[PDB]
Amino acid sequence: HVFFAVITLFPEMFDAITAYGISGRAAKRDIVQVTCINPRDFAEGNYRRVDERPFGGGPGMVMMAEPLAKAINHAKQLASRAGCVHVPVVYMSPQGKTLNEQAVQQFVDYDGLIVLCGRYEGVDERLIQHYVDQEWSIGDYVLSGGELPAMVLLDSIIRRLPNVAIQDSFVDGLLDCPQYTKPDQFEGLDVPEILKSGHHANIEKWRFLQRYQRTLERRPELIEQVTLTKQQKKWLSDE
Amino acid sequence: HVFFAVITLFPEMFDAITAYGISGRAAKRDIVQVTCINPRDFAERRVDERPFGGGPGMVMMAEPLAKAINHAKQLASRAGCVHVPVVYMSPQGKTLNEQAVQQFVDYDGLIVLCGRYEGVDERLIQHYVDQEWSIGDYVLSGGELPAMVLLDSIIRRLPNVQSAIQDSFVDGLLDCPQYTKPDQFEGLDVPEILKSGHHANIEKWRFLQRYQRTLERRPELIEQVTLTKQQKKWLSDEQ
Ligand SMILES: Nc1ncnc2c1ncn2[C@@H]1O[C@H](CSCC[C@H](N)C(=O)O)[C@@H](O)[C@H]1O
Ligand SMILES: Nc1ncnc2c1ncn2[C@@H]1O[C@H](CSCC[C@H](N)C(=O)O)[C@@H](O)[C@H]1O
Repeated sequence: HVFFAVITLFPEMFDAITAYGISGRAAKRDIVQVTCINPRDFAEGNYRRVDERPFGGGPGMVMMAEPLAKAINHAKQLASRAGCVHVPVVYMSPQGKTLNEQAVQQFVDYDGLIVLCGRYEGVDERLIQHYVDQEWSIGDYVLSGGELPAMVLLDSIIRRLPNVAIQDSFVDGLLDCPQYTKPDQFEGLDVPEILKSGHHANIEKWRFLQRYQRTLERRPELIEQVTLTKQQKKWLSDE
Repeated sequence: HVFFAVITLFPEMFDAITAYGISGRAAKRDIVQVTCINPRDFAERRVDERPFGGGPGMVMMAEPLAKAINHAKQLASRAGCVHVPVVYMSPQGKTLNEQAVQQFVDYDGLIVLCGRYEGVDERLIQHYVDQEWSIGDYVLSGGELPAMVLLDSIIRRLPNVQSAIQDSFVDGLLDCPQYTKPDQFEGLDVPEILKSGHHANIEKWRFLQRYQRTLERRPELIEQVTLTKQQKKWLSDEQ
């Protein structure tokens, strides 16, 4: 029962992944658990402020360390009571390591994650220094909040958990091949005949050549780092 | 009034960005409009089918998406949009980044196609899709989260949505650490430059932090940065 806790000002945003699709069916079947913790539930004052003006001047607001520390402690206690051995705290940040398939595969082995979602101009650095084990970025772009990155990370993990993908792009270092389904003819374009109903073996051959050629056309640096089985090497030299 | 149309089996997911945060305030203020089109409203009610050649999973059918995309196109024309590309979210697309995001701001609006399951029929892409974009080298269970990532990244750079000049990747460097109250957190002080500094030495410190952080974490990005003479002077004043 993989345990996910997200520290977020907008818990309702996570309904996008707990209430729909394959990730929703996983939450509803209790294969995973998603608990949302709002730092405003650990803030002081009638307004429950979690943000304040940055030292050194500058626009915007910075999330205060003290409510987030309390929210992370609560999340740590929730995970311990859930039977988890250890759950690392991940901060979503453009300054973290870049999520890719290799990272996803490692995350699948974890008992669970606590994911910290920032807002405003970001989170006080001392909070990161003391409470965060890992920083991950979903890409070289800036979003208005860490909730969507958290959801991207969570979704990428949930779909590889047992009882929730062998042909995934990047799983073998190559891109997936073009897919075709009914109708037989679409706006003058037909399915390649090899795929239509030939035997099991020759369809598999075509799929590899398509993965390699597509990977070659779009992402040639991945061809540099790919390792081929002997059956695949045979197919290439034939062309 | 930028126009967004998303083709998605799960329109409710997009509440995550239209109802919360800065992107939500933009939708409520009518600075942007997001319209969801469900391919199930255009089927004869199946929208996915088994792939030719066998293989696991389902492939989204071209004909409902063609009808949905055309409806999206007429929706966009009736909104007055001149230039609206059809974008398909796919890990086989070009990788989104901040430079790409800036280019999207130039469009009158977007039609974004969200695939599910094993993906979208290849021929539908060939005939109806102008651009393919990936948010990263990992596989998600659907294109809705990537669509939202793209939309959020665009929305936060639109006029009337101050504090975006200091973003990561804006100048090719990562952002510097942020601090706010209290003066001391669990033994850690705010750097004194930020506490009691002034315009020149704070600006110097922030730049040296951006540079050093980029060098430690993303050393390839230093290759692609061009420095003002004042920044070049600041660096040499250290080394
Ligand atoms: N590409 C991305 N990957 C992961 N988290 C991201 C992200 N873009 C924004 N976020 C998170 O969204 C929140 C608000 S944006 C703050 C951005 C920060 N000044 C910077 O450029 O480093 C932060 O917690 C930030 O880490
Ligand atoms: N990194 C990413 N960027 C953009 N769209 C993505 C994505 N990961 C998944 N999607 C979209 O999510 C949907 C279901 S995932 C299908 C993935 C496909 N087998 C492949 O390996 O290429 C598809 O429409 C896909 O384009």
